[PDB]
Amino acid sequence: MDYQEYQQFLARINTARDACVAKDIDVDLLMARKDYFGRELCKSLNIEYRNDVPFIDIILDIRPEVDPLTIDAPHITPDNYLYINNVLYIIDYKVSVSNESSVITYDKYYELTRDISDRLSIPIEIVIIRIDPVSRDLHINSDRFKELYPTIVVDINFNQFFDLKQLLYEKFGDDEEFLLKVAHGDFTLTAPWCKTGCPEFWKHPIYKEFKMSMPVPERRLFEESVKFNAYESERWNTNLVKIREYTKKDYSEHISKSAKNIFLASGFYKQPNKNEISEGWTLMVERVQDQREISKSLHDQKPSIHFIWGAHNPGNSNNATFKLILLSKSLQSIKGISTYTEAFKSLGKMMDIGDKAIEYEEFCMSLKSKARSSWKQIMNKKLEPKQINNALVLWEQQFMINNDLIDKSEKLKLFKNFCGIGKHVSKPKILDFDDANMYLASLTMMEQSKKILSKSNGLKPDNFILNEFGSRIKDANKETYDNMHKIFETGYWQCISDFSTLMKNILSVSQYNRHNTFRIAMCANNNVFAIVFPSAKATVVYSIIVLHKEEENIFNPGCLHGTFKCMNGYISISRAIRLDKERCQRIVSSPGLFLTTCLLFKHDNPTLVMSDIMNFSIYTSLSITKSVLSLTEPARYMIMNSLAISSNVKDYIAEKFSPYTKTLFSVYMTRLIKNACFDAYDQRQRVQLRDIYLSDYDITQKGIKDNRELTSIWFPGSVTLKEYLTQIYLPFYFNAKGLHEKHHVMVDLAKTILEIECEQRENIKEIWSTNCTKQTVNLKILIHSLCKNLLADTSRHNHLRNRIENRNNFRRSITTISTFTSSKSCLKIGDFRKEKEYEMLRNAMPNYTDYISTKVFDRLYELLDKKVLTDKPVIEQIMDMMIDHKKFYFTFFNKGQKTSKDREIFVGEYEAKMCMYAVERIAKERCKLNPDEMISEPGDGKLKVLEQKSEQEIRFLVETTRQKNREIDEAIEIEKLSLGKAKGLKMEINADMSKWSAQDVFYKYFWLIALDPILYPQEKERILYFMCNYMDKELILPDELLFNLLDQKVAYQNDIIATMTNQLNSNTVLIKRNWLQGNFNYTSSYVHSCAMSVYKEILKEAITLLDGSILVNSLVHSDDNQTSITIVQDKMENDKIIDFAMKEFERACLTFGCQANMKKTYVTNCIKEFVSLFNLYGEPFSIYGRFLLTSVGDCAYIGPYEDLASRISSAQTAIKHGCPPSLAWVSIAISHWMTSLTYNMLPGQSNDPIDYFPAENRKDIPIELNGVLDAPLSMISTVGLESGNLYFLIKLLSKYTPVMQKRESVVNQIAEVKNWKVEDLTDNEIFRLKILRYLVLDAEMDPSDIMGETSDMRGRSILTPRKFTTAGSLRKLYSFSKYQDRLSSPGGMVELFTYLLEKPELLVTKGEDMKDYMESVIFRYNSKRFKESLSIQNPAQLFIEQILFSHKPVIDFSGIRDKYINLGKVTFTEAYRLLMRDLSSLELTNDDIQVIYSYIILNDPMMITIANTHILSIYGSPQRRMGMSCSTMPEFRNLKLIHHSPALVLRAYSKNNPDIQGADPTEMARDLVHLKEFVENTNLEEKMKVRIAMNEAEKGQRDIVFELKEMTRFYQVCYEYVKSTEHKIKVFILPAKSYTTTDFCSLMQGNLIKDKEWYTVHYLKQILSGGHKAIMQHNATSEQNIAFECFKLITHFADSFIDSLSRSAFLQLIIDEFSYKDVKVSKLYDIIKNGYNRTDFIPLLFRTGDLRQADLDKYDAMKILIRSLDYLNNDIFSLSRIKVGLDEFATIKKAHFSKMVSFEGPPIKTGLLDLTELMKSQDLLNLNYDNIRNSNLISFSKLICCEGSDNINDGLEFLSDDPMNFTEGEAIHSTPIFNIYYSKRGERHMTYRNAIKLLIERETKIFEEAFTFSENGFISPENLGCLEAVVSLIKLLKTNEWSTVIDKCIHICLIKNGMDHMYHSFDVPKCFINWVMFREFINSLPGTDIPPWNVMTENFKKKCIALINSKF
RNA sequence: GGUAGUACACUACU
RNA sequence: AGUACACUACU
RNA sequence: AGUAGUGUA
Ligand SMILES: [Mg+2]
Ligand SMILES: [Zn+2]
Repeated sequence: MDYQEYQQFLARINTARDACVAKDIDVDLLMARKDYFGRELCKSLNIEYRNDVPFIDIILDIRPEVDPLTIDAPHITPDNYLYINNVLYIIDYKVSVSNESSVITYDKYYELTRDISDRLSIPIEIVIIRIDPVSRDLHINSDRFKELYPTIVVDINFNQFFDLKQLLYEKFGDDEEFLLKVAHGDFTLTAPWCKTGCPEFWKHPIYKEFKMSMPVPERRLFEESVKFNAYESERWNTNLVKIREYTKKDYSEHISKSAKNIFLASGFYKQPNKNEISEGWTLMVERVQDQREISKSLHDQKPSIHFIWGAHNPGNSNNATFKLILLSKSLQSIKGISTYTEAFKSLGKMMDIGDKAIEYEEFCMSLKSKARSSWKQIMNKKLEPKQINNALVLWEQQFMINNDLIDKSEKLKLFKNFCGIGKHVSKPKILDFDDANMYLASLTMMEQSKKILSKSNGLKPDNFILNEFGSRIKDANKETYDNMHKIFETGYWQCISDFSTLMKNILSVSQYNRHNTFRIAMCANNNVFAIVFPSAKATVVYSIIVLHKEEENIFNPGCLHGTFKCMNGYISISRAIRLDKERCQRIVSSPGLFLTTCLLFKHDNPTLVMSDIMNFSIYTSLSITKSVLSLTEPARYMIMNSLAISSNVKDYIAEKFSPYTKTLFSVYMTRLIKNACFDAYDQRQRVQLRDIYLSDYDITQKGIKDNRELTSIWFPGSVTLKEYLTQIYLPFYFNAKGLHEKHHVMVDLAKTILEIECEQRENIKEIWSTNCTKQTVNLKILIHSLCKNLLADTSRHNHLRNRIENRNNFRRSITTISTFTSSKSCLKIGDFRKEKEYEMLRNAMPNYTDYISTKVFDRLYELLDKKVLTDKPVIEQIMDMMIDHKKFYFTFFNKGQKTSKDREIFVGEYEAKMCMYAVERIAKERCKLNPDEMISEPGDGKLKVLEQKSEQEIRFLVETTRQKNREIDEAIEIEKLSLGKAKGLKMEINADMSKWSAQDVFYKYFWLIALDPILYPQEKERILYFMCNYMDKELILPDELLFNLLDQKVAYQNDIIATMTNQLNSNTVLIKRNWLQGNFNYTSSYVHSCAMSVYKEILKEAITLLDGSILVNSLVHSDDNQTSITIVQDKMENDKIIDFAMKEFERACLTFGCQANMKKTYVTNCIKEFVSLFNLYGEPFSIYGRFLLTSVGDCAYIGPYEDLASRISSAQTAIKHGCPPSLAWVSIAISHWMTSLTYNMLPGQSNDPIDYFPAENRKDIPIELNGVLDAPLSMISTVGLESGNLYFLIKLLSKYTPVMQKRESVVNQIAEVKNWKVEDLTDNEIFRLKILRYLVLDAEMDPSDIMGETSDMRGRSILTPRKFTTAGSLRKLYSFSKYQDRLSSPGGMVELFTYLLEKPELLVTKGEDMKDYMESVIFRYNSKRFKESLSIQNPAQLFIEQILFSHKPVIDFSGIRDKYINLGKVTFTEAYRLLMRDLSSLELTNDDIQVIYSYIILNDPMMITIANTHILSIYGSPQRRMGMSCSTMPEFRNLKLIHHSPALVLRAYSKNNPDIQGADPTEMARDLVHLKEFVENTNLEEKMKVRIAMNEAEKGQRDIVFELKEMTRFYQVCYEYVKSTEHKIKVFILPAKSYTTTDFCSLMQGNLIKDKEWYTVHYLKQILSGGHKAIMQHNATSEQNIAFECFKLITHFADSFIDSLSRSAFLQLIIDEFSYKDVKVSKLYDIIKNGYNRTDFIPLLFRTGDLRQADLDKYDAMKILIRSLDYLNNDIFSLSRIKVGLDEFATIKKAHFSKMVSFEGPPIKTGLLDLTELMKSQDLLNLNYDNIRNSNLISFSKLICCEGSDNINDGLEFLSDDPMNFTEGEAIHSTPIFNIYYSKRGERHMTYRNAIKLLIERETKIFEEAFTFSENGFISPENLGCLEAVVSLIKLLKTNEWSTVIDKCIHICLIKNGMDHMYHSFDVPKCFINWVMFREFINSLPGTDIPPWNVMTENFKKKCIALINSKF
């Protein structure tokens, strides 16, 4: 941890050049890690630190009286010992990831100490403390030791040692001897998976083709390699080395040629520019005109928004019946003649209620009351229309189509030519997007929309989002709050809210619409209506009707049918719209999308116009068509390529960009993109980089400058680069998934697949070539690279085969693998004609391969039941299937993604799944070792990897450039020399691969299989036979696609499908070279990595020819490549290098069969983009807008709480990806609004709970009771929706704890709960506490409990609606048929249930046996929810059903009442009322409050830590986020009590045998003991037994299913208790790098409070608590950390800012009276003295005496006499630094000065400076000399306490005169130009005192000339009289900080001028209490306009005038 | 020409 | 209604 | 363990 020791290790690594000493380096590194952990553990435990203390020594120490030689002490050396309570504990520190060494050392030490334990009559305990370096989880075996130490708070980081190990291994990676020397064990191969290999593989036609393709020597080499057995051979790498040596000549020749190409390359690469963009645009428009039908008519446009809107009418009433009457009258009174005017008038007559409004209301109310009285739908009773006036009414807003009221001809005209009901190869018609008239029409449309919608609403901006989240959003960003207020005031919000409400009403009324009825939908607007036409994927037909007084005052986005005159104005009818419920639901959610988009685009940008942003967002948010889809996604490639250094944007536009402009908005956005391309080319040079700050240990202040110089894209303004990237990339997420149509997408996907297959069949005939032919692989280079990479990878780890089998469950059963037991679909081949009934297709097409789709688990059940599969180890069965399954069949379906063209998705059969599983797991485990591979990297860690690569490339650039240009810089401190100096080049190739799986040479994987060392020859033969049979796979065409292709009746021109299928005579097509998408990810990625390694070699050699330095980092996921190249050379310009690098990148991709997408491949100098993730310049960046937009996404629609928890997930992910707090809060508000809208809980609505509960606002109601979340954003991110209860409890603590403990730790504050008075609690608090006590917890719980259930062990759902829903067909499931047979079997259920009781662990864990699996599969069918999931369900239909059933009795209140002490289903409102009634009778007591606190907070260490962070937080100096970084969330529960896996522990507990398969005998015993203790102390077994007994007695018969359910919850709780370290991968973008839990919490809290700036957070006490997950914590930690921080801060502050002489007196004075963090510093000093950590404060102790020479001896042991020390420190006056020897220096570690604000004490008055305020000073404590000398007199005036000082020179004497540090910045001279700033030791003239002197002189001169009221000067007697007047004035009035700072500044000026005597003699002038003339004088004050004091003097005068006027 | 089972949401500062 | 890589919810 | 959702390729 020590930085000097880190430097020492770095020097050892750098200077080392022998692999024999690198082992010494690594061993020393491991010892340093162990000793560091031991020292930190001893500090935490507060025990004296020892290492390898002799056992005889410890025996003598514990028993000095006994004579030595009484017994031979064992030679073992314990790390440390501890003797308390007559028990000796032998402690051993271990820093390992495993327990093998721990257990063997435990056994050895125990055996060797038994004899001494018996003799000396002392029990000896062997305690092994083990820490896991990668996840800091502590493991302790001795429970007695853990009893001694209840809280162990070891919080340390091992990242430094990992970095050194990585540096050593990368330096000596090329040395195979070093790898062998550091290898663990030898090369070991497990037992062969198969006993025999395929003999028919050699006869396979595919193998014959491959063999004939290869030349003869390669055929021989392939046969030898596949027939090679590593275990039999003397060396495993015998054949690998032979092949590598054979191919070395060709490999070296290829590398040398490719390197020689650098000279032949010119400087001209594919630069994007305006000419290329224009030519590409011309080619694109030509291609689009050829492929489409271009229309120049505006009347051919399609609706941009399927809606028309008009402002409301304040004069008219908003009652529903009045609106209906008004609509009927307006429809009837249409004047004029038109096509449908008579139909509209007839409809208005049909809906004419007349004057019988009361009768209509009564009829509708009676119907609704009848409907709502039943949980189920009312059946068998027919609704009969009632005639009211001329209206035949069936329901509210439902009317008959009366044949008498409408002519038949008019009715058919309307229904067919208008609504399309009863209605009934050319090119798709699209508008001309390049036509000037068409673009002018689009501009006119957008201008009209802006004009109509920019006006004010005229109504209150009050709404749910604002009311419930305005405070949070305002505190986060007042500007965001103001933007929201403006948005809600404008008319865009009213229009989109009206459209959403109206569309929800349309969806509600369309469910029960009949064929002869039409519905009327109404919204809050009294002028906007909807008429829903009859309808039967369900569709909705609606027409929007708008009433407006003035014509042309309507908002028409190309949806209007016509505007007609009526009574009292005009009526406008929109054209009929037919939409899918999926698009309708998006429209309903659209307000959230609109608000999110507007706030994202406007955030932190004053140069943008909110009107323009909303004008764009209203169209993108409501876009539900493919027209905008065709533009959003290609825009990324177009604009990003244009900004790039090298890109083929011209070819991209010409060949791929295909705008689909069916709408005027699409035309407008096409023009926007076109302009943005040229602008992006023009403005690529305005990107600038921040000044890098390098500390040589970490990088801070890195990235890209924030200057708004780039032009905005979609709307006028200026943006930063980050905002520009957001504007480029966010629009892709405006698209909607599932917009495609199955018919067309199946046709296109089949066409693409068959076209690729046909092209491969015809054109592609060569497999191996040397000239980089398309779809061809260079054989020699491939083989050589594969050999090299395989050698390196398998040399890295010696047990690769064992690791594969262990991690992939190869040795375990088939039923224990998730991918083989899932509910995903799989293909089944065979005769299934009966189930499928299709008949016509079967008869008409002979060669039809019959197939059916089934679930994976069902297929596994079938194969197990038919004995095709067994429960033997899975790998043996997999290889058996590799031989048996000769024919592979696949089918495909469309993904339905959000891109313009859908993606084909392939489904395979079970045997193919298993074979590919084996191959892919082998490839995966070899990819894990390779650093370049990125699929093996867990998700979201790729951001951290990108950051690390960028940081090391920055460091390499700086170091290499400085090292090379040292000579030139020395010569400078010449222009000709500067010309010839070396320059740095940085290159980022963000690349894409074209047709990764479609066009790939599958033969290159044969070599990967054959050259693999870890496989046996028989395994290789079987796998190669599988691959050969895979290359003969057949694609089964889908039945629906075949149906449509057979129902055409007109022959297609060139039907590729018919050609490939023999004129539709077969449904199967043979696919050979296209390994199917997604099946061979790891293998393809490995070969991609090998290709990039060859590229790296080529680049390194080529740069070697240039005598330069290069660093190449390549990241490869599957087909997405991120290659960054850093070059520092001087021979040639950068253009030649860029051209050469790009040409060789393309050539290297083509060499290995890959093909880079040059259209989508672009080169940048700074920006990295690997997988939707960006690294701007060392600084991580991500588009969190996608997570922000997914806040309104679909959910399970289970209930109000379940729905909310799903969307808070998206909010939290957005927070993790860098979303600012205000936008995160907006997303949370939108999620709450969406849920409340779904369940009709919005304010004022029926299910709104605010009235029924004692709460002022919905923040007071619990989430489970339908409140809104109220908690800090850091809490929401960390604990995740438990934050509601946590925040409520913390607020209760902060409100009711006594003042003495108010600033104590959470455990102490909870211990003080017994003193609470329950009578003082408010009604809301009482209600919430009762809810927590009785609804969340159990009545049996007692405050005396020591262990209890954690919040993760219990659910939170209370009010969940129930639905009467049919299960579905489920006919095709063989397992379901077996389950039905078993159910119909006599009593089979009792046996199956009995088996599940006998093996209860099967309920929660996977079974390890076929019988166990088959029983579980049969059992799951009992649960209704599983069957519902099995049936396909539409989320759109579920959402509408939840809306409709909101008033029906759905809540089962019996279950809720069963929760507390001791009917029919109930509605939401009645449930609220009943819950309040039930809770009224219950009582609450201090005992109950203690139970709540103990069971909610004291259980979880994470909950305790979060509560401590909230209570004890101190917020420091604000600062702008300069350089961000990634940091993963650490583990909050470090202590581990269970070692074994939870499944194994549960299996052992179900039985009583600690000895289980795969379970360590003795290790499982303690886990079983712990689990039994947990069960007994929580009384789970007793509670379950009592519950089942009571239920059995109540029912009268044994409810066996109830017993199963009880066992399920019991084992669920047991599983949650015994769950081990999950170690989730959760990374965060944070202002700084965090290493420990406290650092992470500080960074989270400081980052998630304000949008503008982030704060430094330190904690008053120690936040972390040492405890276990389910054990109560009643012990708080010590204050030693506070003492350490205090005295480190004190020593270093005194050294830095105090003169050498005054330092000791300063220390003594501050020790005597001051206090740190509410703790007296004398007490902290006593803690340090009377403690076992005194070697960290040797200089501090020396200055205060102490030492006693024991500390010096201990320090020497860590590596010196007292008098020698005293003599040596004669010249040194440093409090923090002392010299024990002539060169040895004992020092105290530094602490950040931001914590100095925690010191409180009496003033330290010396000279005129009061040092207390200096410690409290914020500006003047900075270490940099420049920053100190450049501070202001406003800050400096705080330190002035003169009381009669004459000279500032003697006043400032009490300041440090040692040299300070200053930041010197230098340029780098690289193609991306940037400056690095590094602090360096300054010379003598720059000291703290000198900086203060310069500050004083400059600022006082400025202030003097600012306040020379008289012309003579500052010292003139008249000016002095004016100063006397002003000081008397300010003394006479109330003190203000303006007055104080002005007084201090004038005082310091007078001290400089030596006017102090009169200053202290200032009094009221004799000419002056005439307040009138004081006012006259101050109003006559000649205030100057000097800029710093201009605002200051005016404010001071104004405040004085206001105060003196308020006085009178 | 005839036929076309199918119980309910919003109801608002507008 | 697929492979993989995750994350978060509910039972 | 099952189910749902989201992001990624
Ligand atoms: Mg890419
Ligand atoms: Zn003074």
